[PDB]
Amino acid sequence: EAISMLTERLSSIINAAGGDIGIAVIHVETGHTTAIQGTTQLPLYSVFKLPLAIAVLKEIEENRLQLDRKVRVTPADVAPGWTANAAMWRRPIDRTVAQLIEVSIIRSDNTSSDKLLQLVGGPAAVTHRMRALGFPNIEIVSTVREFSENRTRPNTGSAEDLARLLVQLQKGELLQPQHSALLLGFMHRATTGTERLRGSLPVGTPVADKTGTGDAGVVTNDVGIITLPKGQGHLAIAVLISGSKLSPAAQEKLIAEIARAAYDAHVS
Ligand SMILES: *C(=O)[C@@H](NC(=O)/C(=N\OC(C)(C)C(=O)O)c1csc(N)n1)[C@@H]1N=C(C(=O)O)C(=C)CS1
Repeated sequence: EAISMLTERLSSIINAAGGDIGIAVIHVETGHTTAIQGTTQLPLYSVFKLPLAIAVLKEIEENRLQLDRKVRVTPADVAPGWTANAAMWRRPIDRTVAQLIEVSIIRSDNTSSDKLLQLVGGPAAVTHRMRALGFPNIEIVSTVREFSENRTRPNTGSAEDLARLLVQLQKGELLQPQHSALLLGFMHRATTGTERLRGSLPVGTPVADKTGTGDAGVVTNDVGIITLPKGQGHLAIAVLISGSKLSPAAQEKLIAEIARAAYDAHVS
C-alpha cells in the first residue's frame, strides 16, 4: 500500500552504493516512520549546524542570550582552509546572534558556526542540550576548526534523531513560534542543496533543508522538511551518506531520488 513498501523502494535505490547510508522519513502529522540504518550514528559535517542553531535558540529561550546581541567577528576567527564564505570576514564586523544563525544555516558558514559554538559553551554543551530535548543520539565533540585539521573525531548523529528533531521543529513543539518561523525561514532560503532534497520534487514544492558535504565525496548529507501539497502534511527527512563509492553527483542524485520516493508514497 503506498507507504508500506517505501522501505523496499528505498533499499533498492541505495543498493550497491557502498559506504554507510542512514535514512529516516517521518510524516510529521501522523508520525509514520520509514528508516534504513536509522539508529546508526554517522558523520554530520555541516548538518550539525542545525542542532547548533537549536541550542543557540534554546539559550535565548532559557534567558541566557538575546537574538540582537552584537558579536564581533574578526579575521582571526576564520580558519586557514575556509575558502567558501571568507569574503564577509576580512575586516572586523559586528553581527547579531540572529545574523550569525542566518549565514551559518543559509551559506553553511564555518566561521559564524564556530562563533555560535563558543556562545553556547562548546561541543559538550550542544550535546547536553540535545539529550535534554530528547535526542541522545547526536554527539557533538569537535569545533569546525578542530575537525578541519584532522578528520578523526567527527560530530555524529543518527538519521532518526535528526528527523525527529525536524518533526518537533515543524510541529511547533521545539522552539517558540517566532524562533521556529525564523529558523525555518533560514532553512527555506538555504542555497547549498539545490541538487539534493529539492532535486527531483514536483515544481512548486516547499522545502526547508540543511546540507552536509565533505571534500571528494567522502560525505554527502541532507536533512529537511518537505511541504506536501493539498492538506497532506509535511515530511521530515534525513539522508546521511558516508564513504560512498559513487561520484559526488550520483550521491546527490541518491538524496534527490530518496526524497521523491518518500514524497510519492505519502501523497495521494
Ligand atoms: C559542511 O559540511 C561544510 N563543509 C566543509 O567545511 C568541508 N568541505 O567543504 C567543501 C566546500 C565541500 C570543500 O570542498 O572544501 C569539509 C570539512 S571537513 C571535510 N573533510 N570537508 C560546508 N559545506 C559547504 C557545502 O557546499 O555543503 C559550504 C558551502 C561551505 S563549508
